[PDB]
Amino acid sequence: EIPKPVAPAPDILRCAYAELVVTDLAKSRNFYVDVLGLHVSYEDENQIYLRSFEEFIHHNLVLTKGPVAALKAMAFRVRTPEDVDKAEAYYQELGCRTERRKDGFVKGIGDALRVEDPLGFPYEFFFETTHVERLHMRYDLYSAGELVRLDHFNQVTPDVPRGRKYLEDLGFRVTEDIQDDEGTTYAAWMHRKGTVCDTALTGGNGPRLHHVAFSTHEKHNIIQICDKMGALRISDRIERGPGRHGVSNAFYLYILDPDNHRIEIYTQDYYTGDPDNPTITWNVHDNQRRDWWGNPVVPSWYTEASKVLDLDGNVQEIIERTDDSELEVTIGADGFSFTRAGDEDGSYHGQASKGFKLG
Amino acid sequence: EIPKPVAPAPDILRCAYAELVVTDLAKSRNFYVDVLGLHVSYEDENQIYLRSFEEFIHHNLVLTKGPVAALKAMAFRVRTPEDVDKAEAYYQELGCRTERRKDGFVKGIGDALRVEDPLGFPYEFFFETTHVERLHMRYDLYSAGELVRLDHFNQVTPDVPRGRKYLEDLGFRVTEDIQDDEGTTYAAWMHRKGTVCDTALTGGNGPRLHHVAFSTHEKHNIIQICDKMGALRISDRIERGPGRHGVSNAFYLYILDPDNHRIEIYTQDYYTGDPDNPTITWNVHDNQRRDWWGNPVVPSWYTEASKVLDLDGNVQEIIERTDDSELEVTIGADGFSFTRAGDEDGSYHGQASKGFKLG
Amino acid sequence: EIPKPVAPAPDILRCAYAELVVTDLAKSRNFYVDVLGLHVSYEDENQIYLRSFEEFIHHNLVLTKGPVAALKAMAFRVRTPEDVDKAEAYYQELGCRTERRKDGFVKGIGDALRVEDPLGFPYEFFFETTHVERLHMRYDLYSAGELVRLDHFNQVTPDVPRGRKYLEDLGFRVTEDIQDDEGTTYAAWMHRKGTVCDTALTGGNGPRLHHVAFSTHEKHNIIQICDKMGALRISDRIERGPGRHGVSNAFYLYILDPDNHRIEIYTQDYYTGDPDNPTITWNVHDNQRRDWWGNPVVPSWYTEASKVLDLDGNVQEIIERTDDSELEVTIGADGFSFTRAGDEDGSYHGQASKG
Amino acid sequence: EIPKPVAPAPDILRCAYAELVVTDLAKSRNFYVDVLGLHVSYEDENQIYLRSFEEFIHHNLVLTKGPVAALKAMAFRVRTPEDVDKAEAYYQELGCRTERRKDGFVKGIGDALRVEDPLGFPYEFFFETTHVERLHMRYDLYSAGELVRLDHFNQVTPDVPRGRKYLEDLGFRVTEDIQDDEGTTYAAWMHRKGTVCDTALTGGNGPRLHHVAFSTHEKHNIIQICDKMGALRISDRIERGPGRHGVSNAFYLYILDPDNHRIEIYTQDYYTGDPDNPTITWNVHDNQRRDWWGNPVVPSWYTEASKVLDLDGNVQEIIERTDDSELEVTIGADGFSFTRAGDEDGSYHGQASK
Ligand SMILES: [Ca+2]
Ligand SMILES: [Cl-]
Ligand SMILES: [Cl-]
Ligand SMILES: [Cl-]
Ligand SMILES: [Cl-]
Ligand SMILES: [Fe+2]
Ligand SMILES: [Fe+2]
Ligand SMILES: [Fe+2]
Ligand SMILES: [Fe+2]
Repeated sequence: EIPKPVAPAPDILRCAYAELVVTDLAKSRNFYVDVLGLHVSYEDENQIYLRSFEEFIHHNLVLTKGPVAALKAMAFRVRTPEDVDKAEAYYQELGCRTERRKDGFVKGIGDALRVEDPLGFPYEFFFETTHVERLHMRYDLYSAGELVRLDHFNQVTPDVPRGRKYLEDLGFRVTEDIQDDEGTTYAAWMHRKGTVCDTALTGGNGPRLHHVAFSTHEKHNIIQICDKMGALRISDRIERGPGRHGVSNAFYLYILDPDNHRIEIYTQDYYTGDPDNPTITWNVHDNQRRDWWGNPVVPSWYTEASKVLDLDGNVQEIIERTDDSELEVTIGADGFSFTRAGDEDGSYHGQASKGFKLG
Repeated sequence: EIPKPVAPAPDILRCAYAELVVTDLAKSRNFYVDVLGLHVSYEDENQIYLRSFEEFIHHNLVLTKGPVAALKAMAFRVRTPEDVDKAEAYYQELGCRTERRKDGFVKGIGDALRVEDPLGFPYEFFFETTHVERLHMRYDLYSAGELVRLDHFNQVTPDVPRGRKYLEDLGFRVTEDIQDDEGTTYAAWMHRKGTVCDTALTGGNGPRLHHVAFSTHEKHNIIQICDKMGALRISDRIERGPGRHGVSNAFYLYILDPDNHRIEIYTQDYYTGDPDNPTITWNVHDNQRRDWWGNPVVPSWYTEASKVLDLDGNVQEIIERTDDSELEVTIGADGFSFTRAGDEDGSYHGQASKGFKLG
Repeated sequence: EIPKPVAPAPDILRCAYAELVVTDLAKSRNFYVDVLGLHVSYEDENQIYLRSFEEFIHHNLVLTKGPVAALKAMAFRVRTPEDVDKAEAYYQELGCRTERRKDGFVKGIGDALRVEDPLGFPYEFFFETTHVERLHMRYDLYSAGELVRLDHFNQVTPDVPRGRKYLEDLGFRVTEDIQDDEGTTYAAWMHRKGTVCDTALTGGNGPRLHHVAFSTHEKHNIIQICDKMGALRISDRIERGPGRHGVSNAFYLYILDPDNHRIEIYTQDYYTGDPDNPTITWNVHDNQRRDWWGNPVVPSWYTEASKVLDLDGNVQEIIERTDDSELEVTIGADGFSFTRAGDEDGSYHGQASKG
Repeated sequence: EIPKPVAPAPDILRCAYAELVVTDLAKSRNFYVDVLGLHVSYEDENQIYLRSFEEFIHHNLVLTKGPVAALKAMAFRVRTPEDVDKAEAYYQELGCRTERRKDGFVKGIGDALRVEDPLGFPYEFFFETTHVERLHMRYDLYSAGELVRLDHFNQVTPDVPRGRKYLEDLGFRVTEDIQDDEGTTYAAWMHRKGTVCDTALTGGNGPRLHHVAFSTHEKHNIIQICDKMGALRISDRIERGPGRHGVSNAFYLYILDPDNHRIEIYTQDYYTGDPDNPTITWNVHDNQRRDWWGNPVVPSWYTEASKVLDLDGNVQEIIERTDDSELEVTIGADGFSFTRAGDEDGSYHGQASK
């Protein structure tokens, strides 16, 4: 269990960017720029720096060429320069490996701290960043599938309560979670910026990065991403969706980049900024908790996720989840889910909803 | 093969309404009025007459209480009173049983002809109908999920080419179809009114009624239907979707009424009214043909459909399809689909797409 | 009155394309292709052939460079090759000038008949056309403002009843109109393809072309055209809208091309294909008849319209409307409009709505 | 100037509700419930309490029957119970009239402070509120025009700089404003919750309440409100729009309730939560600043606004703006605007646009 430091937590504003390692920079560029329409802030033979339509900081995504595709850093902006020092003192008191660079780890970020956090995740904290042209009224550039904001990260970790307590001490507040009647926690969402989440924990073998999520303005923007992927004859890279989430109430889609990094496209969750924001707990067997329309969750969504790196750029070793598996207890041969609690009609036993079993 | 009559075909305008027999009238009313928001033109203890938002004829759907749920009639409006005479002559020459009622079979329809057509389907032809208030600008009534039009029927019949030729002689033109490279036709869509279809043929055991389709204005209206079904905790009645079709290019959803009658909600197909409108043929193994995004087609979609009645009100005997089954050749044990023709990557062998197998 | 021929009317399917004369081919290209996202079927130094996202015929719009900006032809497609024969006999019986070309007037159209119709408009009738790739599922090309179909034309003509009867004899059915309680007709809409219109008559000095209309799938696609025009700092080419029409019930926008040819963007009208489709009549003083939300109609919308050419490429002389003017009776100095019939509250006297 | 108190500012979360006095409660209920679809949290013969689709606090709007239509209180939720004490000490130091009710002024609110603020506006600060069913997934109730969140207030005040500095001291940050080259400020928008605003200042005679704004999910929801008003033959109560704002980038509509209280419907502004969020200044003569599509702003939008009440429930006397008028410099007889700066083509002189 992770103790609460005596040192004050840094004041975290929001998720700000991820740095993903990618194996073929040109094919990743085709996906993020040509298919998804993200905006280039800088690029060279080694890296592509990308931002969403409404962003003013330098980037939301950095694609770094390297030998092994993986999450290199998930970065949170903090409220003041001094909060970077606070983060350093906090993680040092946790006994975590830290690395400070006064001039940043990536272009367009200044003074920055990277840490191997207690769950094995590479986090960055920074304040200083190079401001760029905010493209939010550049409707001459606007795509039918325009990605407007970075919304959140989602992390796979074997012990959700242990992770949750740690993120609570860091100032994140839980908005929604998924549990069962026998006291197991399968997932939790938690926030700083007043949306449903900034980062989220998914119970599973880890550390691994489940996804990075971008917003659109409207639902039709997400439908267009699907339609465009069908036109490009890359519908096999649509993993799951589109749907309505139970948890978050957002309209969603999950797609896969060329190195199998999962991207969620997301819109229209709700305000969580009040400090007594009501938490919402879903039962793991509730077949409307993940897709509100009861569509089945593809098993890859539960099993696959990206490697993460340590601060030397080596892959973090995986620790196996010992708590019950969400896949197994819902859609596996011994699983079940319901539409109405207590009702056998519209319940599924040993298979997924809507007439499928696991492939 | 069904011979082309010497008598001229009636001039058919469009699909106009269906009469469905339902077992529990109040339950069916709850589905079509309270859930789906159709507008009541008349009701009593035995029948409910319903219309869409933009209709000016009396009704698009009649629900009739009876002991065995079934399609009782699928009704087409014809251009002139004299076309009802033409229909009668045409079907008599085809050797079909016909019944003519000067004052209609249902309220709000006048002179009408019902026939047992050569595929065993109960068709009605009429011109005369009581006009009602067209609600197309009654935005004080407009629901977030509003059904604006009746769009089409879809019929299950064992021999698609045989039915297709008959419908072409009756003046329907095929807009799209699904075939393989071995001479088999699995489905065809055909129209009079200048949309992708007024009726359609789906290969399988029949006669059965696959579905009735209603349109919305926008994609978000279909999303709202799903969202409402979730809120009402009847997401188990969402069979398939929502999705983008390959065939038709429409956004779509399939739901199931209380007697398992299938209803499609549909929007934004394209204009077919030119007489040389290009006919689109999709290969049965193309995994974007039914769902453009590659989502799997649930097996119930292929296997389940509604009984149809003869003119005496008895269920028509089902004739088994002997041609290859779309289910079997795509998602069955010896099935195959592709995302990209000739590419093994994104292809599926003996299972469905997106990680699923047949339950 | 224009007499009804003995000769059978051609079977007309739909409005199919317009040929517009433009003065600067590059500026017009920039409008129609870069701003509006229409798709190029063919172009050379003299002409650009454009189509909408869902079209399979060769084009919906031909831009032709010339000295005087004008409508050169409004073309309708007919059901069969023999319908072009029918059209020719029909207009000859009306004593109209016709010209027939077995290989088309423009690329991608085969046997075609052009006429100076009894209202002074250049109609084309054709069947044969070169099929192209239908781009209806090319979502890799789809724009946030995508124009998906050609929907209709709208014509300015001084005597609407006279024009109406002629179009009815040709097989068009009136769907909606605007009249007053004094026997005047101000506008009418009429159709072949089963939407609210294929062509429409606006009462005014004419012959002039009021607009050409293109459809989008959704209302947000029209919003995006406005948003883009703001970003391009060309919001002054937004004439009117966006709005909901009373007449047609469609969501709409009117914008102006570089030669002031007016383009409507339109979506979500209703099905008119039944032969007893109920005709809807609006009173001219009903302030919800043109914009359902009661937004005022700018005077330029009533006064400005494009010249049309005769078959020699010369401008048609404009004949003055003597019937009452829609502008004058609604928003002129002695104009009137109401929100609720018989209610003084929400009525406007001698001025337009909303202040 | 309004001096900065030494006492700490209350930590304000967001705009939370407005209490509007209405003269005919049944007519007002018809507008807010039957036309606009707000959800009833409580009602009796004297008041109706209403909330938006995604709200969990007791209400976002209280309609109170009374003799004179006016804003009675604009209420902000604060972060903790002790922030109500800080608010009291803060306004007391400012020299303002205050009133504290430990059991609230309206149902469903607990310990609350109302103040006559330095600009003459009745502000309320509270933490405690009765939680209700959050209806955010009640799609069985969802209307085609659904109002999903209370978004902000907009105040008319004569001296925008004076009010801006006061609100900045209270922790609001300016996100956008409208100025001219001669140094006049005509309006400013400022936030606590990380949208473009929680309250906004419009230059004019005041104190008056310009509008209260509610959000929808999508732009079609706003279109529907207009369409419904047409069907109900009350299109005369659509004042301005629908449009795209320059300021805020939001899609918008303005409508008038039965007492002429102005309601904005609003969607899809942008994130402002970072402390160095770039502030955007528009020139008053830019015809895309208010409606991005260059549609003209009707004069009523500039000249009409709601009375506000003092703590005794009497109407606050109005102080006339002495700075230049946005109406006069853009659409009045000596006014002008441009589409492109420096370009006479697309410019308007002594008239509005279009
Ligand atoms: Ca084969
Ligand atoms: Cl999920
Ligand atoms: Cl399908
Ligand atoms: Cl109009
Ligand atoms: Cl504004
Ligand atoms: Fe997520
Ligand atoms: Fe269908
Ligand atoms: Fe038009
Ligand atoms: Fe506002």
